[PDB]
Amino acid sequence: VNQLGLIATALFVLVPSVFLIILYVQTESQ
Amino acid sequence: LVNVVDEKLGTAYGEKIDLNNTNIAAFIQYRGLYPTLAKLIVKSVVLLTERQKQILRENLEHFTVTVETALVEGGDRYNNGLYK
Amino acid sequence: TYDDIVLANKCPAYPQTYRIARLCLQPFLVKEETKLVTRETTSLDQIQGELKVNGSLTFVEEDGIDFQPVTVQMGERIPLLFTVKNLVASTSITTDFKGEFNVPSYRTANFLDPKGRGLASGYDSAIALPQALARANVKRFSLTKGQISLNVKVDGEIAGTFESEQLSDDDMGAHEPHEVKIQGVFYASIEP
Amino acid sequence: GTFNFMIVFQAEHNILMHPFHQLGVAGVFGGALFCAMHGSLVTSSLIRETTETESANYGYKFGQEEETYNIVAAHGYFGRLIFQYASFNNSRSLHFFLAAWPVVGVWFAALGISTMAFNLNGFNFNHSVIDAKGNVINTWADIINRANLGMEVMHERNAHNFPLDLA
Amino acid sequence: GLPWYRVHTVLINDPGRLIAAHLMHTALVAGWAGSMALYELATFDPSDPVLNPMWRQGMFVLPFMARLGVTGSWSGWSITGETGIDPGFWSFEGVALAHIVLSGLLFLAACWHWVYWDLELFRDPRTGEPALDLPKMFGIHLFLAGLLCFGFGAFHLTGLFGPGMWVSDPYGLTGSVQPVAPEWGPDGFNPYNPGGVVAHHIAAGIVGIIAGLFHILVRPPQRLYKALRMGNIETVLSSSIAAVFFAAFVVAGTMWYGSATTPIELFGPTRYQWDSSYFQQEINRRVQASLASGATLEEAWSAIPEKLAFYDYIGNNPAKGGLFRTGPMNKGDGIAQAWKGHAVFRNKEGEELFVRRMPAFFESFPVILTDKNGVVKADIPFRRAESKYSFEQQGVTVSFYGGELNGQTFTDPPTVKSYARKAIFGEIFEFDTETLNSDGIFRTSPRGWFTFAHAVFALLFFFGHIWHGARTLFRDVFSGIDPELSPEQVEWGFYQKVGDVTTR
Amino acid sequence: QPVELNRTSLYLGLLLILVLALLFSSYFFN
Amino acid sequence: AELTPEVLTVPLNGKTITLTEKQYLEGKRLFQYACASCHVGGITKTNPSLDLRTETLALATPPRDNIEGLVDYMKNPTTYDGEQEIAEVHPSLRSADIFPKMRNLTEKDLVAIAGHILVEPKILGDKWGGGKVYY
Amino acid sequence: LFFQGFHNWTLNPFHMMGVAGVLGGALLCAIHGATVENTLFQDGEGASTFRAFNPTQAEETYSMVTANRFWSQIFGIAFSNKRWLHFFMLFVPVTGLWMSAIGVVGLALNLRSYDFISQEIRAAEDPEFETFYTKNLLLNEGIRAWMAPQDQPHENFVFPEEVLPRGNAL
Amino acid sequence: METITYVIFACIIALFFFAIFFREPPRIT
Ligand code: CLA
Ligand code: CLA
Ligand code: HEC
Ligand code: OEX
Ligand SMILES: [Fe+2]
Repeated sequence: VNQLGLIATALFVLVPSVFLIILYVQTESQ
Repeated sequence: LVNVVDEKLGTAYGEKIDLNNTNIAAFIQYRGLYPTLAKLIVKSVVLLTERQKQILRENLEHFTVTVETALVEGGDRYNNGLYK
Repeated sequence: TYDDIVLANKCPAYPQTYRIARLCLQPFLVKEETKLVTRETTSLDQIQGELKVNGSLTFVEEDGIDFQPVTVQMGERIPLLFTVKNLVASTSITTDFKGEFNVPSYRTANFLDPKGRGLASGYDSAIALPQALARANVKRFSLTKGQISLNVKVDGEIAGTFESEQLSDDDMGAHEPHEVKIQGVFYASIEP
Repeated sequence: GTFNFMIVFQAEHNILMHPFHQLGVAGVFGGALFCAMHGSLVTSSLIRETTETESANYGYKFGQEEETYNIVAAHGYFGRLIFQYASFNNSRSLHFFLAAWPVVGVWFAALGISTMAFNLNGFNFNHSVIDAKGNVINTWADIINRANLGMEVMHERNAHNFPLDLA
Repeated sequence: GLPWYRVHTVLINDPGRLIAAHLMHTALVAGWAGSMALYELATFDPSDPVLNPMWRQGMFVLPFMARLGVTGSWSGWSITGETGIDPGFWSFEGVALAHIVLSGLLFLAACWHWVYWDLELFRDPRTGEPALDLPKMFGIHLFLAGLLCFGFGAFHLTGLFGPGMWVSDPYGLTGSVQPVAPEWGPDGFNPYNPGGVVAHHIAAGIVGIIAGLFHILVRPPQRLYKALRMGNIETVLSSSIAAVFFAAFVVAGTMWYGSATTPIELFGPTRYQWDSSYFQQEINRRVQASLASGATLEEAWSAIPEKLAFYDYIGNNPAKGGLFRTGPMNKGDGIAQAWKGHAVFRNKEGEELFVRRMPAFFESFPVILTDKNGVVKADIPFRRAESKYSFEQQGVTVSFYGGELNGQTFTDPPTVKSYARKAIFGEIFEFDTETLNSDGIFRTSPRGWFTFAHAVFALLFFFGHIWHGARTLFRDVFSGIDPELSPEQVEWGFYQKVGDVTTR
Repeated sequence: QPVELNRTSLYLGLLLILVLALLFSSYFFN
Repeated sequence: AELTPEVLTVPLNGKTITLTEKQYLEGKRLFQYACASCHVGGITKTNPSLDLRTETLALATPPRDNIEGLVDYMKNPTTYDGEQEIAEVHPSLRSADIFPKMRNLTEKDLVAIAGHILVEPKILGDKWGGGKVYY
Repeated sequence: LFFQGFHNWTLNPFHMMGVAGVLGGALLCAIHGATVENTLFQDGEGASTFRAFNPTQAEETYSMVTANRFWSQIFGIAFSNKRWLHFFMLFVPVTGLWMSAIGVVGLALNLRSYDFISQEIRAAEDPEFETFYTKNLLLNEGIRAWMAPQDQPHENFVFPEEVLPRGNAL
Repeated sequence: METITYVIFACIIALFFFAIFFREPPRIT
């Protein structure tokens, strides 16, 4: 496979997943 | 390592009726051979009934004797999965 | 009869020209360099030969269902054409049959692989990879000999146990064939 | 494996030329149309309850008794969009149509597969238009037939020992 | 609070923090162009622009620097073929470093305009509200655009104070950077004539200067201001998104179709130069111009440039890769080491057979050797048992003229058939499948990738134009329609005109 | 201005990403 | 083009007989009545070796690229070399007992099947007797 | 059938987002249509419910509370916002048909997801590794060689009766 | 690296478990 094939997906899962979890903890906390 | 069926094409099998290798359907290109004599041949360049000997001798310049193991095993001398 | 069977995979001193009329063989020891993942399409049956008396009865088989594709799971699956194709075996029959037969390739020359590549039909290239193999590209038909030693119960119809040693599918040269040893029982029904 | 099943099915049963599959495409293209239609006419017709500084989704509170969108404006919109009588100004008659169009569509399409189970294949117009001499004037259904031939001579390349693909 | 997709709408009534968010976008874009060109320098093999040029290495922004005069490196290499050159500051390194230096400077400017949003320049003097004079702003920026359109055309592109641009011969062999004079006649609208590209920017620069002066000193009509909602800046967004997708559609076409702006030594051959056999006709045009001088075939083919025969190879077609076949073209076939030569196919009759070249549609293509009179004389068969036209049967030999194999003839049909499956790709080349693990799976050029991004951006910006034009014309209603919307407002025939309450 | 992201939007937006990456991982590894 | 006497001239026995546009259209229908279940398009479905091509039929023993030879086949069908006799597996007028779709075929109606089999390869081309490769 | 043979457009991920969008739209058409029609309030004394709606009314014609409790226990999740439901009905076929657009723009340049390079590396040196993927690619070679001399007459594809990819007996 | 990435599906089941049983509930309002 591509050796950049998991980094293309880990930074596709986790990069918006970090974004939507950051957004949720800053609106859970109000 | 060469494909033995394709290496069979460049020799006299792939110019005439190789009597050891061609399908029984490849005899239809001439008169008298198919299906009685073609059954008798498939089953040195062939010789039985006397009119059959005259059909064969008129065709003997069209006949080749060169046994290839892929081309004959598994009953491919009679049916090779080659239809219309 | 046939309705109370659908056993079809199972086979059921005796003293001039003689003939073997119905030779069954019901078996797979595979040499490590099993199971039967083929369900019950494994027995040879209805084999007709010519028992030629010489002291030794030469058995030139000719005709019958005398090949069976068998895949055994070692977990590697090992296809073998279990066969007694064109067997010439030899020994008042009481008696072994120390015979040598030829296995062909499992897949014949019309067989196409997943990439279209076969021997008499198909691609001699690897058309998936256009600018790139040759072992899998060129299909190499095997016909290696196998040896079988039948060991003859006796009535006209006799029975016992065979043991054949043949190689596996070599995948038309693409990998190495395992040595399969096929133990099992047999039944031959001799009639002049 | 699904795409294998679709390709082989068209090779053997000509599913595209089967009208029950064509009613099914009419059920899912219409189903996706009338979804995006109904989804956009209700969203077009939402009453202002919120500010532009927060989402319009909070104009709905769950269990409320007022309808969250103006059905008269959406019918006034969509009725002027085509013509007034093409338009479901009845919300119940609207949602029956949203219910029934993909469902009867996919019913017929499942009846496509279930009838091409028993080899009642699609419409076979191979060599239908022929000229005065009798030469076959190929059609678009003859171009499909060559594509259909392409998949069917290649599906299960080793499974067929006989010239006709019966089942 | 705000929805996640509405978080940037805190900058509409904040023009100073709109400038800062813009300065940061422009810092990231200029930062990328520096970062992409420095990464491109770190992977560019420059020692062979004949058989391994920038479009074989997936060099994205190296041809955009190249097409406006940037030609050398501080390392020493020029892309035009020389080594040891001092191109001054404006190398591929110095351009990239200028873009990083710009990006840090636009960063700190964005930091300034974010903190100091509350400047009186944005505040309207008559109502104390942060207001942008978008008509006057437009004419100011249109004046600046035409100043920089004229000066790029009439100083940079003309070469009078500037390098010029990348010019080519039609087959892209001796293409370099030259000053180009403006074409003022009708041949300047030929997109392949670079004199029109210079003369566009001179002429559109003046017209943009003239119009920029117009929109400074002429105010919008009362009915054009209100039709477009010119007080709102969402209308500047919706018409600028409308412009940039038109413009991205144009650069998708002029990359794909080719222009003077998109040459083939920089972005690669177009797919239409393989469709027409546009290099094959030129290759045979040179060969027959020595076949009538008396120069024999081995001579008349050892004079074809290796760069010219490389353009006549299907692994340089941009319609030949795939969406996830990633990386350089050299990740596909490989690095072209040398031309193997022109494979001439002759049967045992000794009559010349011509391979049916593969179209860009096809992943697989059967090898089929027609003659000049069109009838098929040889093929590599699928079913070989009932065959009639195999290479083994018809005695097909292959001879090579020019290239590596100049004067070699292969008659044994396995070696003829291997060269025949490479002759469906055009001219046959010897590839290095060892430098970068080239798996034979064809890749796309920077010409094909740029068209994909900029026609998918332009389509994605079609929706953005629609969405933001919807937001502009319907600004009162994106919280929802009126609760006091009368049933007699959308009822038919209660008003003589749709929308107007005075027509009842 | 604060960003609100309710838990359903964390749940759909994670669903949007994970089934996007379950799709495209076959192509990113290629 | 147009169906015409240049197409409707086919060898009768070394003589050619002319079909009509009624007769060729009748014998397409009598071919689809009793022959084209196996001989659709000029092939043989139950024996894909023996196509109904003119070259195949000219090479049969006796020659069956004639109309007198094809009506002699439909009254006495032989093998391709004429040795073995196949009226018990092939439809004929000697086998009205077992092929009931042959019983109403008269001597002016078999000549149209003999007419259709010979005229049609000139009409289709390689498609008659060519199979699915030539569809 | 062109795009299957030449582009392998089924395998393209942008077409699958379109199939998920269209069939999701047709599902959300059928589900929301039947959910509303089976959570209706009884507003008329007749057994045919369509005459229990005049459009000038401002009542919900169906029980969104029951509809949410139906789908929460049948399927697990339910809409509870009727505005978010109908935006999702706008969203799902429109994002699907927009994703199919991005694939076709790629297929304009023949940027297919034709092949998983890792599998045809596996299948070209192993003649026993068969997946349904390599079976579809064998079908596409069938389409591209059997259809093209007829589909593309300008190319003058004269494909002989022996270059055609054919399995056994067909 | 291949299959254990794909086994993204285990995150989907955890989201399937969380969005069913731990959703912020619909409130009758
Ligand atoms: C300050 C001056 C400056 C200079 C001299 C350069 C120079 C360069 N840039 Mg850089 N760049 C700059 C600022 C600059 N840049 C800034 C501020 C940014 C951030 C926005 C960038 C972001 C950037 C990127 C992402 C890239 C470059 C690239 C380049 C190189 C090629 C440019 C090219 O061919 O594209 C063509 C340029 C245009 C077509 C200009 C567009 C003008 C359009 C056509 C106007 C149309 C609308 C108009 C307003 C309508 C009215 C017209 C009116 C006259 C009628 C060149 C070395 C490329 C490169 O090679 O990087 C190393 C590249 O990829 N630049
Ligand atoms: C220069 C072009 C431009 C500019 C200045 C804007 C600006 C805006 N858009 Mg618009 N829009 C554009 C083009 C643009 N858009 C395009 C091309 C599309 C179609 C895709 C849209 C479709 C669109 C919709 C449907 C909506 C907006 C909205 C908005 C507003 C809020 C943005 C926000 O907070 O997102 C927040 C963004 C994030 C949290 C990041 C996620 C965004 C996606 C998933 C990834 C972004 C891509 C990546 C990071 C980099 C892109 C590189 C670029 C080359 C494309 C803001 C006014 C919103 C609005 O109008 O509210 C009132 C809104 O609902 N836009
Ligand atoms: C299926 C049962 C058939 C029907 C109905 C008809 N034919 Fe036939 N035909 C069939 C076979 C199996 C064969 C081959 C026989 C053999 O010798 O092995 C044939 C052959 C012919 C031929 C000879 C073709 C040749 O190569 O010489 C002819 C001329 C012929 N068939 C004609 C024919 C006609 C006119 C029919 C309709 C009345 C007809 N056949 C019906 C199988 C079948
Ligand atoms: O298995 Mn799946 O597909 Ca129903 O057809 Mn016969 O079988 Mn096979 O060929 Mn075609
Ligand atoms: Fe609704």
